[PDB]
Amino acid sequence: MLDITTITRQNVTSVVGYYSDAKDDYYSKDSFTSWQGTGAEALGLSGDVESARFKELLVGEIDTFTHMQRHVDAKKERLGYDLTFSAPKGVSMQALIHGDKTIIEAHEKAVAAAVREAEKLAQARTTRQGKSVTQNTNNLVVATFRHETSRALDPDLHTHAFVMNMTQREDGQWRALKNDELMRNKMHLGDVYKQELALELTKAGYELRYNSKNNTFDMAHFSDEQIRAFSRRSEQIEKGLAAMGLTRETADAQTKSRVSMATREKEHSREEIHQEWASRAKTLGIDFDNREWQGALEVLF
DNA sequence: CGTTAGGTGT
Ligand SMILES: [Mn+2]
Repeated sequence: MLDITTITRQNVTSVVGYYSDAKDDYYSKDSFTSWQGTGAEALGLSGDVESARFKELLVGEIDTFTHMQRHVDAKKERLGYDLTFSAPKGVSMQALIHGDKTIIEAHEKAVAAAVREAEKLAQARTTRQGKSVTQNTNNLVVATFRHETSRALDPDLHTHAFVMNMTQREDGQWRALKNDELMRNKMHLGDVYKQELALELTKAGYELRYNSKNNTFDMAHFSDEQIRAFSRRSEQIEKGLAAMGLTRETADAQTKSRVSMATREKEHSREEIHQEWASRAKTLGIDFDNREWQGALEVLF
């Protein structure tokens, strides 16, 4: 389950929360950031993501000697690509309300696996014989940010895998990515994440259910209504489209994406949110004690 | 500065 958002100088204010949104989270200190990608290795980046270096690379400052010029209108300058890997809602509820670190490890492994596959799609433009050509570079600079809450204050385990708009070419020059291949492969990269996550959840003893219509899975001990109760943003987007005389099918991803920000809302202690999750789960009659190594293995092969 | 397009909705 992957979403791709292009971060430009116009909408860069959507990143203000990469660090603050994780404070007092359940598993943020065991941390919530990591440098990934062979490109990051080349730049000597590893471990936790420091805000100083992140902001430098965001604007194209690779070092004091090298600054990229990715504009011709700087307002439309592309700074990176937010690759958001979200876990299934039921998976989030079990990991965050009941509490199972094993699910956090699976999500991080599935994200790391998905980032590695994405690297095989990195492309850049050179010039040969006066003509412009395209080459495969096989390196990306990725800073991941793991969050536990949605904009509607629901449990939503997801990681922002921020891909800088830079790739090192064969000649050593750092240049802007040719994103075409990455955009076309959104669903494939989500499948890599889903496949790894499902395999790890199965090894942990969770019964999963499969939806062949949209090629997704989730926990099998949650009803379609119990999951809906913790999916307020999806409801807000459906109500938003309904106001436009549209449904999730009649609407295009172009408009549906804008309904997310337009419906998006802008102070509550994390202690309050967590307790609210438990009580609500108790109101719905949810029993989280369901890691018992049972089920018919619906998401096996 | 176009291009992707599970709804859980980044
Ligand atoms: Mn987030």
